Amino acid sequence: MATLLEKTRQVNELLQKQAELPYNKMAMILGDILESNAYIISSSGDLLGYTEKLDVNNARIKNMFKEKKFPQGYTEAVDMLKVTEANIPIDSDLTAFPFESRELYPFGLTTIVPLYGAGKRLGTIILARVEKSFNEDDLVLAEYSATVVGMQILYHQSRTIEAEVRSATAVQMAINTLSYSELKAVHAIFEALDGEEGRLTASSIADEIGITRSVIVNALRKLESAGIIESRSLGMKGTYLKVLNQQFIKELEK
Amino acid sequence: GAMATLLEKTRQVNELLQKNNLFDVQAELPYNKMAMILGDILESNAYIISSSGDLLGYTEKLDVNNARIKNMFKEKKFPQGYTEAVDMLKVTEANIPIDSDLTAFPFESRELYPFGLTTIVPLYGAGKRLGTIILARVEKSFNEDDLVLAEYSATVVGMQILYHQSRTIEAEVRSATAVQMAINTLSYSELKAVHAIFEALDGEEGRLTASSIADEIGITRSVIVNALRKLESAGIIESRSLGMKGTYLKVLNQQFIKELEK
Amino acid sequence: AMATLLEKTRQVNELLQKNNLFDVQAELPYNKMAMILGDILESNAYIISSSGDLLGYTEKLDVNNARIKNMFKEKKFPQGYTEAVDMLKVTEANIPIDSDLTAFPFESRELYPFGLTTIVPLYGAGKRLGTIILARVEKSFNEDDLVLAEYSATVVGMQILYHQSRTIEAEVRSATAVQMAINTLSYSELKAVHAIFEALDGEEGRLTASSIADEIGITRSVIVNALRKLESAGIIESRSLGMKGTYLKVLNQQFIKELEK
Amino acid sequence: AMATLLEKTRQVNELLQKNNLFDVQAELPYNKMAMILGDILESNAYIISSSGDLLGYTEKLDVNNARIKNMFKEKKFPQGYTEAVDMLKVTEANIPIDSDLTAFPFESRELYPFGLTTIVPLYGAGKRLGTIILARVEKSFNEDDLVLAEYSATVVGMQILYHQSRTIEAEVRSATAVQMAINTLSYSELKAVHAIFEALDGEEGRLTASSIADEIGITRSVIVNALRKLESAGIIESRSLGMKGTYLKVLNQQFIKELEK
DNA sequence: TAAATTTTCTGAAAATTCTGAAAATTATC
DNA sequence: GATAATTTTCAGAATTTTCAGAAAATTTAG
Ligand SMILES: CC(C)C[C@H](N)C(=O)O
Ligand SMILES: CC(C)C[C@H](N)C(=O)O
Ligand SMILES: [Mn+2]
Repeated sequence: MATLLEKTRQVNELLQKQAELPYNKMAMILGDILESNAYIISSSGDLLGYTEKLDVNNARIKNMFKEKKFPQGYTEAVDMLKVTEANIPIDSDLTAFPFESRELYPFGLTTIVPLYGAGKRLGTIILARVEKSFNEDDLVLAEYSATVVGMQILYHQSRTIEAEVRSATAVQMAINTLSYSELKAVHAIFEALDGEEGRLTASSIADEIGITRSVIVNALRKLESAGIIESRSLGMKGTYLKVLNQQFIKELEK
Repeated sequence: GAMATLLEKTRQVNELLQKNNLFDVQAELPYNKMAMILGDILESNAYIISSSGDLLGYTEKLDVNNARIKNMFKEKKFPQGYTEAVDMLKVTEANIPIDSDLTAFPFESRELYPFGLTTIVPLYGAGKRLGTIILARVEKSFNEDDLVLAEYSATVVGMQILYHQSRTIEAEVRSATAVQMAINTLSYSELKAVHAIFEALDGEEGRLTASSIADEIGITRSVIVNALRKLESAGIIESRSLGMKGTYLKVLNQQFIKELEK
Repeated sequence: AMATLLEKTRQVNELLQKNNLFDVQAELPYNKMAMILGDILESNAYIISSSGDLLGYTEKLDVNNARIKNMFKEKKFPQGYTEAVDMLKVTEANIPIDSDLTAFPFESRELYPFGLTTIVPLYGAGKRLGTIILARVEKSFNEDDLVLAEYSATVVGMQILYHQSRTIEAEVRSATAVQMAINTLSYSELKAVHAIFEALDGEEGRLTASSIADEIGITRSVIVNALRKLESAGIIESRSLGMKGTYLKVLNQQFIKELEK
Repeated sequence: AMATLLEKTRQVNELLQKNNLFDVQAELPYNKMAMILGDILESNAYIISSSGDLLGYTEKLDVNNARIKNMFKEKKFPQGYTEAVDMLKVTEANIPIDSDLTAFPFESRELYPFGLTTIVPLYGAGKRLGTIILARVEKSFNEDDLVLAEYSATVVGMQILYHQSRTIEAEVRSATAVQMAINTLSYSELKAVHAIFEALDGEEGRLTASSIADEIGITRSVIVNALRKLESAGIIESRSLGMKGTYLKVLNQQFIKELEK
């Protein structure tokens, strides 16, 4: 019982202290207290984290790990489990152990634990071990981590959607204020500007498309105001441009 | 089994976390909803306070003093002494007796609950002390598994507090940054024109004649239009042309008039 | 047994010609198709949505529960039974009477002990559009009956998908039209439309435009120009009654929405 | 043989989901539907319209190379064969080589003496929408094969009917818009519209509206208001270029037609 | 026919988008 | 610093735009 409390404290410090799929590292944390390999999948099937703590046989695993994508079939199979399942044998297709070697670990047992945020399935955790099976304390720890990770996923996803919605509203609000010639100039300049940042000469392109140089300057200022870009004058070397809002080039090409 | 009951209790709290997040609600005692569940699952009285003492949730399921204690619940503020006493403990301290000053039971009525037991758990949402949970029970003691469950509840509540504060901080800072970024793109004459225009408007919205102000401050009429357009781009204002009646303006960003006068 | 199957599939194909011509005021569109399917299968047939809203039915056999007749009248199946059948991914046939997915009343479970039931789900794109329920006294469903059942299931599924896609696209096009209209009104014109249709307080009627214009401090001609810009986009239908005022009729239903927004 | 038939019908039902869209700007949209049908029946399959336009095909087996390839490339079957199959009215199967309705080339008839072919007509709302043609060497079509063939036939028939209904409805909406808009312009506004779009001499461009207004003795406000009435109905897209005039773009293609009328 | 409205057409003050010269800016040598 | 090549600020005008305002034109009841 004391060790259980210690493990819960270990995980509390660990997890609490764009992350580029952090959960992989987080999986290691979950493994340590349970001394087992861990896998984490989303509701769509996209792999979001894994840790091969024990002596695995690489192969498709090495790749599914490298490619950051689990086999579509197994991931779409676990999504319907609804509630927790424990001590699943090796002969079952729901096993975490690679089937390439089922004779190597017949004693292995595996577990599936679903993740739920605000009442919707956010993902699933998978654990696997040998010799002794998962008892209740291990399930307590598993669901502890499940709920914590559920809330972290919900937080990151809500923040990301809010960010993209604000950025898209900004882009639309800005483009709806540009004039005809200003919009043509924006198209021309950002078509010449290969990439999100660089340097170019605005007056030359302005002469190439038949628009007065001041109109282009004013357009770039209307964009700077709404934070879509950040312009800086290089004098005789031209103007330097950097795109801050990422939803801009898409709505422009559209 | 002790472990079986523990697992069942953790599941009972998980199911409420799923549907009762109530993330839209930011009303007085947001977590009190969270407090009720914890009081029931432990079959004990529960209180939730901030590091300063502001009450955020409570449940007097069992027999309480009420006469002198109800004043704290109604005013939603615990006594400064007890809160500053719980602030001294770094880590969890459980099965505290009544003779200790850390007791959750009333000092008015101490002989009514001679065997009463109480537990105190500090809260650290972001590795920083945000508050503390207080539990109180009669005779039945706290074993190890219940401590696991208590710290479970502490950790869950931490992130809800973290979000409640983070959203507003980011929102207000975003509002101020928008105005700063917009004003930093106007030229000297354009900025002077904005100052003149919004001092002449004297309101959150209204109507005026831009050409008149332009002639009054010695700036070309087109510069005012262009400046208001630079503001429209950033969603700071909403301008509408009324032709012979002038221009209509509406201030969307509330941090704008403030950043101008300063 | 196979020739009769082909004949029945052809008999269902033949009726699609006349059934495609539909009237929304019938309140029971697929009912015709339900009768057809009941007839070739000599069985009770029901068609429900994913939520339980009834879309078609036929009482070949006796239900002996005035409680079920009401279900037909109210055009709503019990939410519990619908939520039980909604979980079925694929077709299930020859369902006994003891099962809760049975179409028979719980009053009469021993009254029709041999009764069998079949459930066929309807799908389109990646979502469930509804469900078909078949029920029989003693006689069982064989494989050929299931072939015919799924034939009808697919036909009705795609007809439902088309009707709903048509409705959705129509209303979204109408809403884009309204937005395009308000984006051309001026400040005073937009305020004027608000005033007039708030004073109209209905879907159609008659009023005096000059009075309202004077009441809100706007020139009378501005009202005319705004309402004409609305008529141009087919959003309304205005006609001048001279000294009796103007008559207005709202054609586009998505208009009041863009105003209230 | 009934279970096997049910299995085949279930796999094709599973395939109906995949399409999951209706823009379908493809050269031979039903070609996908043809491929599936070709595989399950292990026979060559062709899908043509009532006029002969090819809509989908799969040449699994040997067919003439030179002249028959032009039918696939040009996407048009010979007028004689199409008008011969349009007369069939009902399904006919196991058609020998001596019949003119044969799917095999008449150049190479001595290569495939036993080849058989089947024709299935497509019907929407009592109208022939097209025809499916199937061809096998030696092996014949049984009753279950016809059940499956007509199963696919009805699906493709309703898909054709839906796409065609959408095309007609779109053009009718476009035609109604121009008349509904022009019926709201006044005399002077109509004169201005005529003058401006005769001056534009094209589908899009730039001009000076005030100049034209003075040139025909009409107030500039009339032109602005008329172009606003047109913008409201999405007939055009105007944008102000200030000192450079007004920019115009014609969205509705039936507009210039109704003006020249 | 006459009141009682609704449309049409004219006028004018203002707003707006664009050209183009004078002034500030950065950079190279 | 000196000079070239840009960027930016600033003044201006042709045009567009919106609204106000009096005829005309239009129904309805008479
Ligand atoms: C279709 C339903 C009315 C049947 C169900 N067994 C009931 O009696 O409620
Ligand atoms: C092309 C075939 C489908 C028709 C006909 N048998 C011919 O050879 O032209
Ligand atoms: Mn006049």
